[PDB]
Parts: sequence; structure tokens; C-alpha cells
Amino acid sequence: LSCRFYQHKFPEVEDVVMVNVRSIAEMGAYVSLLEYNNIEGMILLSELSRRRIRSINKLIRIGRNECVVVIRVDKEKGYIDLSKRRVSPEEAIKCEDKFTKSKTVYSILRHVAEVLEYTKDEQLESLFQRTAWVFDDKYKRPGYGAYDAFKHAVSDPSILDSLDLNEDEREVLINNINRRLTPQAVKIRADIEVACYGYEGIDAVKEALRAGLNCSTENMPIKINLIAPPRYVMTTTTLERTEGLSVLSQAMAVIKEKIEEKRGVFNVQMEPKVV
Amino acid sequence: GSELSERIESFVETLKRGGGPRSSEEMARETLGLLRQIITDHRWSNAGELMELIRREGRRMTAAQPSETTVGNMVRRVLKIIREEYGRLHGHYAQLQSNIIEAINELLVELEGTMENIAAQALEHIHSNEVIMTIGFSRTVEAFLKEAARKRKFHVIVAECAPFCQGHEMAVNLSKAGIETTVMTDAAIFAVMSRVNKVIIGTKTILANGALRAVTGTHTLALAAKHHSTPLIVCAPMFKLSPQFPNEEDSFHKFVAPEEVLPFTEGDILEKVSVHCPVFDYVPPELITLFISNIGGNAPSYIYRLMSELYHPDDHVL
Amino acid sequence: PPLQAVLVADSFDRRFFPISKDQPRVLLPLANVALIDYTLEFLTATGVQETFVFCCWKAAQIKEHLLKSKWCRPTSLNVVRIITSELYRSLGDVLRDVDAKALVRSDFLLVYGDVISNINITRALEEHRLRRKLEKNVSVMTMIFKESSPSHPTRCHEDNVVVAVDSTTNRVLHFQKTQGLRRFAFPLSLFQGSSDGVEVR
Amino acid sequence: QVPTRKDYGSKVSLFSHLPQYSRQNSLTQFMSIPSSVIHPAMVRLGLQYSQGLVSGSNARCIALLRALQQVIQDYTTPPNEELSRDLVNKLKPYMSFLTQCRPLSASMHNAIKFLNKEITSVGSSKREEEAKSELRAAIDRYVQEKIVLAAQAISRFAYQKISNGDVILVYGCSSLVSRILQEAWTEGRRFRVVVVDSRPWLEGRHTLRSLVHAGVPASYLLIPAASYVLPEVSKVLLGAHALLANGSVMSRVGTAQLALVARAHNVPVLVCCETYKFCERVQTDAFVSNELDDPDDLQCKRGEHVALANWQNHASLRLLNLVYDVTPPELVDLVITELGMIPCSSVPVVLRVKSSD
Amino acid sequence: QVPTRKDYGSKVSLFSHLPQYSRQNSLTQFMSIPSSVIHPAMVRLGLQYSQGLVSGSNARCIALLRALQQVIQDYTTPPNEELSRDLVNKLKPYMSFLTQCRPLSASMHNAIKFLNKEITSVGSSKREEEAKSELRAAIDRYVQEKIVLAAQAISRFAYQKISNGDVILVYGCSSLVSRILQEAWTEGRRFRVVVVDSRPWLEGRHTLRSLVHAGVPASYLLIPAASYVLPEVSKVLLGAHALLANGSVMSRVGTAQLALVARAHNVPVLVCCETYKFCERVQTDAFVSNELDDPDDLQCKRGEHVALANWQNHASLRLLNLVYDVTPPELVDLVITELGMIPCSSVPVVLRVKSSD
Amino acid sequence: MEFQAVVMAVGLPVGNKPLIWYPLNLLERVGFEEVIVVTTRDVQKALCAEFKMKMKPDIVCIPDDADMGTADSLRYIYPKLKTDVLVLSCDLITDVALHEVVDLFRAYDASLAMLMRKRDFIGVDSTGKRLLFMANEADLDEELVIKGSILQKHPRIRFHTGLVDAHLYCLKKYIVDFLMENGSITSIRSELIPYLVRKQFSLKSLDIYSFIKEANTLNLAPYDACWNACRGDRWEDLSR
Ligand SMILES: O=C(COc1ccc(Cl)cc1)N[C@H]1CC[C@H](NC(=O)COc2ccc(Cl)cc2)CC1
Repeated sequence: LSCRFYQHKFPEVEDVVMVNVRSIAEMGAYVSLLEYNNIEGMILLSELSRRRIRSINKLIRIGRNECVVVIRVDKEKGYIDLSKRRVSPEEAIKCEDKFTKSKTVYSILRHVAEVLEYTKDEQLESLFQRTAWVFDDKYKRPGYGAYDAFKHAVSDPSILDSLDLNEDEREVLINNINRRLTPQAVKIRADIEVACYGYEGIDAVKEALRAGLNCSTENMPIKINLIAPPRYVMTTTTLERTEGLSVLSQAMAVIKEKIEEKRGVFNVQMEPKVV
Repeated sequence: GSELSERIESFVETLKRGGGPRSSEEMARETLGLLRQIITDHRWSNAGELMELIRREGRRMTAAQPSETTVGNMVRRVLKIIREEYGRLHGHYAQLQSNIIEAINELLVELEGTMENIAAQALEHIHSNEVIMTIGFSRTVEAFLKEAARKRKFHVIVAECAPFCQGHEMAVNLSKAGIETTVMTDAAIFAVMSRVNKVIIGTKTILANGALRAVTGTHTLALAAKHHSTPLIVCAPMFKLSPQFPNEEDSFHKFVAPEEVLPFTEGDILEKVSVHCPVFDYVPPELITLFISNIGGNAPSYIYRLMSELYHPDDHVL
Repeated sequence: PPLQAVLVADSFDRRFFPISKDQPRVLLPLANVALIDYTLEFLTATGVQETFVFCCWKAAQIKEHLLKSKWCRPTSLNVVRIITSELYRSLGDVLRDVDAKALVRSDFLLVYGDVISNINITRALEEHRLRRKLEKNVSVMTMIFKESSPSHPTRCHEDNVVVAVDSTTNRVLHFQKTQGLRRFAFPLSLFQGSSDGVEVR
Repeated sequence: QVPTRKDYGSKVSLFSHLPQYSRQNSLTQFMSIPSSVIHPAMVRLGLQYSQGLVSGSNARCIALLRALQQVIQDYTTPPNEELSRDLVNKLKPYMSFLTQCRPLSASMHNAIKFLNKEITSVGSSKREEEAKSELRAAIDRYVQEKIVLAAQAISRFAYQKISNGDVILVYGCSSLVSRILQEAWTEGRRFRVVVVDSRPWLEGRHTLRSLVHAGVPASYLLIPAASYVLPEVSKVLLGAHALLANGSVMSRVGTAQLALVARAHNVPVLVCCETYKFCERVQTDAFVSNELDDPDDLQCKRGEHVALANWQNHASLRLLNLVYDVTPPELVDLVITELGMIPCSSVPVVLRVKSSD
Repeated sequence: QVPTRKDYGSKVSLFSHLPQYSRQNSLTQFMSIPSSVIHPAMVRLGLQYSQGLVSGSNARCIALLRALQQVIQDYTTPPNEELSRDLVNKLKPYMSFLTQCRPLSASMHNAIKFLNKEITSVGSSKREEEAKSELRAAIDRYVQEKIVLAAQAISRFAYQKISNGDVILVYGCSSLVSRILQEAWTEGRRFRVVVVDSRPWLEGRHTLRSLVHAGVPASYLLIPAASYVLPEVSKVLLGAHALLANGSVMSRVGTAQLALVARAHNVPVLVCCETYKFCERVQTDAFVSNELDDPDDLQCKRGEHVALANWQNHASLRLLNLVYDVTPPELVDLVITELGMIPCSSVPVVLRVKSSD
Repeated sequence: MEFQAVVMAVGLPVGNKPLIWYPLNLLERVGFEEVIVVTTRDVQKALCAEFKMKMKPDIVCIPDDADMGTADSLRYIYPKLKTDVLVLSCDLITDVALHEVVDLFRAYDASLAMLMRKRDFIGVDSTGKRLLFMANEADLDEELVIKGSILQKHPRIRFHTGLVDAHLYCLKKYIVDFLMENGSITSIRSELIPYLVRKQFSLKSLDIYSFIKEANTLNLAPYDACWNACRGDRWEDLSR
């Protein structure tokens, strides 16, 4: 039970596709196009590298996935010429991210069709054309548009209500999207050693703790706990950890400023790191 | 800047203290990663400045561990890649850097598939009901034997090493595949050489004249194989091939602590005794019959051409 | 958790006289290298993150010796903390200044400034950590010894050590030296406290 | 009756005819505590042979001849029987028990043959205690000359060969080579000795002790480092256990390998063998007549990674440690016997002048 | 489609991976009479290969290239398909059937590699008959130069080496050796040739015929008397069938043996090999890659006592006749190619200047 | 003959079977066609007529005196012993085959070989065979003393405290010659153990060996081990 990843059965010219090498011949390397329902392609022996290559098996690695640019395509003859020489590392990283997002969308729709028990490949292809390829044709972006629409539907399900597949198929697709692409959970923990060996030591410590807890933003409460007498643990359980680490660093800087204003030391035992 | 210098210092200290990492393939991959991290975060106008920078860093990398020549000839291969790119772009700042980056990328693709190519060409060197002799422990000859035993039935005599028995783990890893592994000591080599059909071993460093340094006790094994006229096979990848001549530079063998040979609980005789433990041994090219690498089989009278395909004679001093 | 260490760089025994009257005994060269550099290289080969060097006599000379070394560089993975005071004259005084300053956190190393070693004690550190975790902070000190012969020229008659430990959980029950003793006496309560196993080493 | 010892572990297919025992089990588990069918001195000799307490060939022959003296001293004569046939018929179960305890060295075989030739030529007109005293005096004189007079003559012939300032290489543990080195150091020669050792016996440390208590500068290396030291070595001294008919050297296992590496480093080897350790039986390899020690001796404590602990659970795993091997006669140059310095090609010829011919 | 031939007789345990067929049975018992899955020229080539009618390596390569020319002449192009890989996919069952008929020589492997490199590099803009004529002309020019121009250059390089009055020793059957001897006899050199032969092919008599029809004085001997004649022989001229990467000479079985006896009699050997019979594949023995001939070819008629008649009834009886073996590179001195006289140690080097590099 | 087995009788067959039969069965099972058994006379001088009512192959029973110890019974049979002595006792329930202690006596050429099983501190060498020290906590003024020579020649000594003495000894002829020459010894278990253990701390010397069994244990003269005699004999004497 399989299908292609996009609405086209064949890739365009100069389009970088993700393949896996299946066999080695004298004319080149027979590969399978993983995002086009495992159609057979060929990476040429002249296009495997920019350097004189003694053997095809020195850089083939049959069983390894690689990004190759299409040089020649023939829909009538069934000939697909691929090339590893033309692709750049930036284009390879772009093709890897695009193939990862398209494989995630393929796994989500495969789980949705397994929940719907659609054993026929034509009904599964109609679910593909009604869920992902419509958004890919509307946004004019194969792979990016369907994944962006699914990431928007995981937050706001009004985009999934426009699909007219079925009454239960849309709910199963929304449940699969919310179970697969909505893992918004992180915990940015940090340790800070704030104290004050002065007159009002515990009072300044409680004031610095209240000033650090007051700087906690919405949906990101910086919870302070007494892990030790001289050390404290400032945890933060929230999504968007790139912003959560910055919020924890800002709270630690505010606590250090409040400790230094009341003549007290404030050391950073641990920086903002995810748990 | 800071990250580069601390990674370089940690690499130098890890090569200075012990074997970090264990396998030589991960050491070659982290050497490629260190070299690419150096060249993407530096500034140069001419290729000779990058050549002198890589030379100055490689001098420290060979001064850290002179026995580990994998980083040295890998730095030399990267230097010849720089020389070939400057030659093909001279007859150049971002395009040259992208060419060096993709050359290092395809070199890493070549380096990842050495063992699978050696295991793929292992079938044309092993026949059924064969007596195999192997000294030491290396994953290359282990993958060689465990792929040749998928369709053939033969016997491997894994000889242990006398300073530290590294052949025992290889023997219990080969016996899980069922190749009828025979384990013995180092003193029985000639005492088994009248029945050994072919000797298949690995090495640590392939020298420039076809000679090789390897684990100790294999010069005796190669002498016994020359005495009994059995062919010798070296399953070695293409990053253990070095242009360092044997009698040219000093510090050839790596001498380690004598506690593995003579323990500290021996008594009062440890003061009036001189215990040496050379972990490496030198094998001349006349005792070698065939080298096996990922590009195929080669004579010991051909390794110079591989030098002419991988190293420049101006980079031999580093 | 990090791995702290303290280094007593002033041996308080009057033994290297009059050698230690000019430069201290931790700055003497074994083979063109002072014993401070040997002990610090052993500490970085162990895997410690921060050390605490304690030196009282000629401490300015030790400080100017080790500031130009490899371990005071900012690229060093193991930082050092030079602590200078002429008040202490004992290792117990060093450890009580450690307690008064509250430098260490948990399971810190203790070494003299003239110790030559290459042992990786991560196995012994994990053994000490599990013995503290099961028995709830009952095990406090893990002494380290090397298997040697009594006739070896390394161990002399002034520093020969005889212990009496357990065989299956290697806890020390008796510990003494042979400084002018032809006959050794061991207590009797070590057998009544542990009826499972005992071995004199 | 004496049962057969069970073969321990899985044998090598090339060593299916040679027995492979273990030291953890003993033959006396089903034997009487007052030793009746075997002599108590004989079962003491077999127990100290099987456990590895007596490993040197000269020490094995000396302890065997002492046990035979204890047998002859505790010997009685049955009625209507002669000594010269009943002693031959009774010593063969003792030698079979000794072979079952450990495969016998060739010095023990020649001692058995000499004792059988001595007790065969005992006249019927002689008395019991007179013939017993004659046999004890013959055994005493035999062990006296062919141990200490042969050792003194071999050391005297080796003293005029070792020069001053040379480097000698030894291998294994043997009393003759250590006596040669001790007498050469005490008689005036100044030299240093390189000791080469092998696993799993580690017996060379033993002779290393006799190289330290004598005051000789010694260097302790191994078998794989022998190819490293032999460019500096000028002479290789070897302790021989047996010399076959074709000139082969049956000794410890790292000898013909060491002789091949020494010939490959242009170092002439020197074996030392007494005349009673010669052989009429000849073999050309280490595969048709050899001793197999314990397969559990090969394991060692390298950290906590003993790989050969449960080696019997692996069906395709064979363990082996060879004790003896032979050398081609074109590798060994000197043989120092008490009659002088001979080549290997004349070691049957000396047999012709020592078999009453 | 095409079944596999049954292995005849009981194989050697050392040669269990290599196939052993018989000439009495063929695969075309289970094939169609109008050959559709195999070409008629290709099945004719396989039939004349399996019966032993074409035994020389150059004759096998010439007949193989003629069969491939007949394949290309009777080739058609299917719709919406390219020639450049459909010809590869159609030639692979032909080569697999050829391998099932007989294990292929290395010259056939290099011809297969050259033809695959030629039919890979054909352009898409070319027509059908134009590309077919281009491939036929390329095969004709390739076999023309790398047979007759290489043979003429090797004979010219051997003419300046053979002096007047020496004795040459040859072995086996090859057109290159006979052409060298014929051109050396007709161009002025006066010599006599010892033709050394072996069982069971007896093919060297063929070369002996081309030594009598040319007027050369010849002496027909066998391989056990080769040690007898080599004291008189000054030069050994061999015919190489394949040269591996390490300098080995894969040829008929009496080559490495004959080269060892010639080195033991101080007679330098001379192999003659064209460049297209080289190998990137390397091997060190005659066990990992070898041809097995018929096991019933070793029997003969020595009166009325044919002992190997009912050899299959004996269960503990193995019959074996090897076809090829390799030589050590330290035994062979000459390699006479059209580029000159090189040693064996540079036979991969010329491969580097013949693989478009 | 190598050994002459002597069974001691000091202050007896109180159990499910005769208490003297199990050492006699242990002797007569493996060898020992000549068995010497002494009689008891401290409690009652009539156990010889009860011991002579057995069905063994050959028993030699002799009368003894009332006020006597173990060393007095060793010195009493001195003109009738010609070989090595292998001492037994009445309360000796041993399911361990005693061939291994004879192997330890023969193989190392030991002068004394004993068997213990799981008050007395026994310090044995790290191999587990050759004993180096043994002492009870009764007749010692201090706790213990250890010389420097036994720690120089043997740097690690494993001590055991939960051991019992099975009274299975193997004596040499010159040891009982010294016992006949030195009549100050009364208890052989406290004299031949301690004096030889002190004389072993001297090269040319004597060897003392011991095996620590882990299968069963012996009995005692008092009623503390009398309850484990029947429970040990009901499950181990079926195979005997
Ligand atoms: O069993 C083994 C194990 O080898 C060893 C294992 C351990 C040790 Cl220490 C030594 C050797 N090797 C076999 C391998 C096949 C051979 N040969 C045959 O079985 C058949 O003999 C022939 C028959 C025909 C030819 Cl053409 C060649 C050999 C016998 C020995």
C-alpha cells in the first residue's frame, strides 16, 4: 500500500529529488525515487562526481539516501536521468528538509487512511488529492504548502473544515495531525546561585525571587525552587524553547540585578538548557 | 575562534593521552570534521596561506601522537586537495571554498564505504575449507571474514596479542557467526605455519615503500609466511596509507607501559631489569604479497603510484 | 555533577632538607618537569573540572611557576584556583579552610602536590557514588592503593602501609604503618563487626 | 583398575588423537587413599606432574628417578617369580598412569628405556637386596653424571664461546641455560641477557630471577618484541628439551619461531642438550606427537572483559595452547653437549656412540 | 527460461563453490530449436565453447566478438526504448548463458567490459543502423589492433631478444607463441624449441604442428622431463592467458610449476600477453577463481586396465583437473607487450594508461 | 602402605545410627584395609565390646587409659605405626569425599593437611590452600600478633572466623617422632597445629595445608550439634 508524495507523477527538470540507490550497473546507478511512488531512475556514471572516478561503487553506497538533480526526463520512454554533481550542499539540505516534511505528511495521511481502513490505492490517492495536493496546488508549493497547512490546522482547525472528504475522514485527519505534528512541549531548566551575606539576607533573597517570578511572561511561568541553601533551580515548562531560553536568561539577569542592587552575589550554576 | 581553539586543544589532548576514539574510521571522520570546521570559519586570500595554516596545525597534530599517522596523512590528502583545486582554478574565494567543501563531502562519502567495498570484494579471495590466520583485532578483517563466511565454510586461526589479548574479543565475535575460530598464543605461529593456507591480516599504517607498521608479532608472522610461501593479504583502507619512510624519521614504534608485560607485583628484580613493550612492529614490503583496499587489490610494488594519486612530494615533511 | 579536587602543594613534613629550603619539593624536576605539572596532568587525565591548589611555604614561587604553565591558560578544560595563605600548616587546616570557604559540592578528590600517577578512577568514582546512593551517605572516603610487592624499591620501610580490609565489599577496618615494628597487632572487634570476610593486605 | 580421564572441552580437529586434559579435575577421585595398584611415590609424582608444579624437563627426570628409587626401595619379590620380568611388568602400569597424568617428556622416555635395560640385565643368581642396591646405585650414578657432569661440561664448552660485551638472548625456563649464564658471569665474562617470554606459562620470570640474584644485567621482553630486539642481539641461547633423529629441536613452543626470526636477523642460535635427552623417534611438525595443556589457561584479566570465560557455550570456538614444537635442522647451528660442540646433523651419530655401539 | 546445468560427479571440498560440468550433456536439451531467449549466434558460440572446440583465449575472444557482431547485425530497437541500456539488459542473459556453458576467460571479460563501455557511450541523436554500423566498425577496429598489431609488436620485441643458437622452451597452445616462433624462424634466427606438454588436453601438439610446417627443429617433451631438459634450456617462452593486478600470470596449469623449475635451473621465463588480457581482479592461488574441466577426461587406455572408469561408484574418490593457475610475481621476469618489455610489477601501471587515464 | 588411619575416642554412639560407623564407613568405602581405632576410657571403659560388634572388614581396637588426651594417644601407638598418620574422631559426619585433602597432602609434599568447614581465627594464603596462622580467642593475652616475615613472604592473608575443625588430619612420621621426643604436648589439636604453624615461619621448611569445604559440617561432643546429626544423617547416608 503506497502512493506518490505530490500531484505530479514525474519530477521536472533541474528538480532535486531524494533517492536511494538500489543497484549498480556499468551505465550508472539504478535508484528509486522515494517521493514519486518508487519509480526507477538512474544516476549517471559521468555525473557521480566532479573528479575522475575509478569505480562507481566508491561513492554510490547502495542503501543510502541522497539528493540528486534531474538532468533529463522522458515520460514516454520512462527514462529519468539524475545527477549528484549538480546539487549543492544548501540545495541538499533544502531537499532533505522538504523530503522530511513530505514524509511526515505521507505518514500522517497513511495513518488517517489506516484509521479509515481504505485498502484500495485509488481511494487513498483520492484522500491524497483531497487533503494535501489541493493545498499544494493552491499555495503553488509542493511539500511546503501541505506541511504549512497541516501546521496551521494543528493550531486552528478551520483549514481542515474546508476539505469535503467525509464527516469522519476530516476528524481522523485532524486527530492524526494533532497527534503527529503538534508536539509543543519543552522544559528549559536552569540553576542559579543567588544569595546575600548582609543585613537583610533572606529578605533580599525573597525580594530577588519575587522580582524573578514577576518577570515571567504569559504561558511561560518561571518556577523557582530551593534545590539547595546557596543554590536555586529556575525551571520553565513551555513551548518555543528558543524563546524560553531567552526568557529564562532575562529572568536570571533580572534576578542578578536585583541581587547586586541589594549587595549580594549572584552566580550562574547552569545556563538555560532544555530538560 | 574560541570553539575552534578548544576543539583543536581537546583533539590534541585526546590524541596525546589515549586512543580517542576507538575505531580509526571515526577518528578519520572527526579529522575531516575538524578540518572542515577550520576551513569554514577562517579567512585567507591565497591558497598558500591555507596551506601554511594546515601545515602548522598538522605539525601539532603529529606532535601530539606520532604513532597515529591517520591524522597526518589525512591532513596531507586535504593539502593535496587544496593543491589540485588551486591548480585547476589557477590555469576564487567562494567558488573555490565550495569546491573544497564538496570535495571533503565526497571524500567522506568515500570514507563511509571502505569497509563495505572490502567486504564486497572479500568473496574473490576466500575459498571453502580454508585455514585463515589473523593477528590482533580490527573491524576491517572482521567484516572481511564475516562476509566471506556468508557463503563459504572455512576456518580462522585468531592469534591473540601478548602485551594485551585483543584477539579474544575478535575470536568471540567471529565465533558468534560460526566460522570455527581457533585461539592460540603468539609463540605457536611457526608451530602452526605448516598448516596455514592463507594469512589475512590488517595493519595500522602503510608506509611508502610498501612496508607497514602494525600490531606487534606480525613481522614474525610475515617471516613465517615467507618461509612457508603462503600469500599475505592486507585488508587496509585508503587512509592508513602514509608517505613516512621507515628509517627516515625517528619515533617509529609506540612504547607503552611495561605493566602489561611484567606486572608491578614481581618483586625486587624490577629495579635491575629493563622491560620494553613495543606495541607496533615493522614489516618490510618483500614479505607482503597483496594489499586489499576499497578500490581493489594492489601489489606492494604499486603503493608509490597511490602516493602519486593521493600525496604531493612537497608535503612529505608537513 | 562536576568533579572537584583539592591539591595540597605544600608537604608539611620536614624531610627534603635542605633541598626544600631554596625551592619547594613540589617544584623539583623528576625529568625536567616539576611534580606540580605531573599531578595536574594526572588530574586532567582523570577528568576533573576545577582544582584548588593550596600552598603555604614559598607560595609566590609556586604561583609564578604554575601561572606560566598549560593549566592556567583560558583554553584549558580544567581550571585552577590558587589559594594563598600563610596561616595553615597542616592538611587538616587545608580541609577546614575548604569547609569554611564551602568550595566543594559532592565527591571531591584529595591529592598531594607531589603525587605521580596515571590512574583513571572513574570506576572507583562510580563505585563510591553507588555506595553513597545505596547506604545513604554512609561511605565517606574511598582510599586508593596499588598492587605492589613488599620487596619493591618503590615502597620503603618508612612508608610501608599494612591494612586489614573486607574481601567482598572492600571496606577498610584497620590501617597502620610499619615505622619500626617487627610484629604487627590487629584488633579483635573487626571480626565481630564483620563475620562475612576479612583479609590483611 | 585405573580409569580413563575425560577429555576436557572441544578439541581441535587436527589434534583429535592427542589428549587434552584439565587441571581442575584429578584422576584420584576414584582411587584408593592407601595407594595399592599405583605406588604412593608414583601417585605423588603424578599429582605434582598434573598440577604443573614440576615443569622443567631435567626437574621432571630428577623427580621421576627419585620416585623410581622410592619404588625400588619399597619393592618386594613374589614367590616363584624373577625380578627381571616382574619389575618390567609392574613398572608399565606406573608409566601408563604417569602418561595419563601428563604426556611424558623425552627425557622421561629415555629414563624409562635405560631403567628397563638396567633391570633386564639383572642376573637370576643375584639376591633381592643386592640387586636392589645395585639398581639404586646405578640410578644414582646415572643421574649424577648425566645431570651435573653433563651440565658442568656444557657450561665449560659454552664459557669458551661467549665473549665479552656481547648480548645473549634466552627463552623459557631451563636450569642448564641459567647455569651456563651464572657460571659465565661468575667466571669473568661481562655481558647482558635479553629474556624472551611467552603466554600462558610465564616461566621465564623464573629464570629472570636467576639472572637477577646472580648480578647479571637482564632485559625482559616477550615473543612479539623478539623481532624488535634481535637486530641488537648477537647470540641466541636456547634450552633444548629433546633432539630427534633428523636434527630437530623439540622444546618450548616459541623456539623454532624464535630461531626463524633469529636467522632472519642474522643471529646464530645455540641450543644446549644433554645426551640422555636425545631421540630415536623423529617427527617433522608439532601435530603428530605433542602435549595439550589446559584450554582455560589462555584467558586473562584485562579489566572486566574476560572474553574466553564461557568459551564452551560457543560451539564454533576452539581453544589450544601448544607446549612442544620442532625446528627444521637448517635453522639451528650449534648443539652443545658434554662431548663438545656438534651440529644438528650428527645428533643421531652420538646416539650410535651412546647405545653401546 | 534458461535453466542451470547440473554439476557432474562429486566435487572437491576445496572447489565446492566452483562449478564442474561435463561435455556429454548440454543445456540445449531444455531449450527451443528456434533460439529466441538466446541468440542463434550466441548459442552456437556456447555450443562450440562447451564441447572444447575453441580452447585458445585469443580464438575464444575472436569468436565471441564475431558472435557479438552477428548479434548486433540482427538487432532491432523496440519502441520508446533507448539502445544504450536495452542492449546491456539483453546482453546479460547471453553472457550468463555463456558462463553456464563454460567459465569465461579474462579476455572475454575484458571484451564484455569494452563492449559495455562502447554501447553505453552511444548518442541518442544517432539512428539505429548508423549506431549499429558504428558499433560493428568499433568492434572490428578494436579486434584488429589489439590482436594483430599487438601480435606484430610483441613478435618484433621478441625478435630483438632471441639470439642465434639458443634453446627456447614453450608450453601449451597459443597463437601468439607460434606466431612469435614462426616470425623468428623466418626473419633469420636459427634455434630449436622444446615443446613441453601436459595431460589431458594434449593441445601443444597443435603448436608442434606449426613448428614442423614452419621448418623449425622441435623436441616434444612432457612436464616431468621438464626438469631434465632445463639444464640445457637457456630461455623459457610462455603464453599468458591473464595477468592480474599484483603481477600474477593466470595461465594453463603447467606455468607456475614450470616457472619454478626454470628459476631453480637459472632459466629466465618470458610470458607474452596482450594488453586487453589484463585484470583489475586479483587472486593469489588457483582455488578462489578457476575453471573445472571434465572429471572423466583423466582416464586413458593403458592396455585393458582403465582404473578411472567406474570412479563414481567409489564414495571416497575425487577426480579433479584444473584449467588455470596463477604464478607468484617473483618467479616471472618478462612481460612482452606491444609497449615493450616490462616486469610483472608494472602490469597495473599500463592498465592506468589504458583505462583512459 | 601410605597411610594408617587412626580414629580417636575422647569424651558415644547416640543418634539414629552408631556414631563410630560413619567414620568407619568413610574409611572402608575408599581403601583402608587396615583400620586402627582407639577406645574411650574417661567416661566408661566398655566401648570396645560395643565397637567390636560391627561388620567391617578389619578393625584394630586397643584399650586406653582414663586421664589421657589426643597427644597421649598419638604417643601410645608410636611403636605400632610405620607410615603417615591420618587422624579421625567419633563425632565426624563428613559427606565431603576426603580424596582432595590427600591430594593437597601429596601434591605439595606437605607435612600436615587438615580440613575445615563453615571462635578460631584462621588466616590462610590467598590461593586458599596453605594456612599461615590460626588462633583461638581463649589462650591469647592480646588480640592477635603477626610477624613481619609471614607478611613479607605472603603479602595478603585471608582470615576466616566461622570455621569448625573436622578433625581430619594427615601427619608425617617426623612430626610424631618429635611428638614422641617432646612429651609436654597433651592436646594434639592445640599443639600440632600451633607449634607447626609457628615453626613454618622460619628455603627448606615444612608445609601446612588446609581445605575449606562448603558442602556439610562435622558434629560436636556437646548437645549443641546433636540435633543436626539425625537431620544430616537422614538425607546423606542414603547414598552412602
Ligand atoms: O580443519 C581444519 C582446521 O584447520 C586448523 C585449525 C586449527 C589449527 Cl591450530 C590448525 C589448523 N582445516 C582443514 C581445511 C581443509 C583441508 N583439506 C581437505 O579437507 C581436503 O584436502 C584436499 C583435497 C584436494 C585438494 Cl586439491 C586440496 C586439499 C584439511 C584441513
